[PDB]
Amino acid sequence: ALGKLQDVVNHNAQALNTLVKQLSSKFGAISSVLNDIFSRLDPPEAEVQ
Amino acid sequence: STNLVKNKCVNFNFNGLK
Repeated sequence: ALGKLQDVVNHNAQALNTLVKQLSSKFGAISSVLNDIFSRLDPPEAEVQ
Repeated sequence: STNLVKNKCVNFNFNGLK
């Protein structure tokens, strides 16, 4: 009966969960963790990553 | 290795993980 309101709540929660999940994406870099990038590379290539 | 502190905001380095 109350599918419309629950649907709106689901879309908002799902969008937030996807946005949080996207931090786990390398995006074509060696790692998804910034601290690792500093701890492992020189600034000329770390800047690129 | 340094000592561990509880309930305070610190910048830690555990085995290369910052």
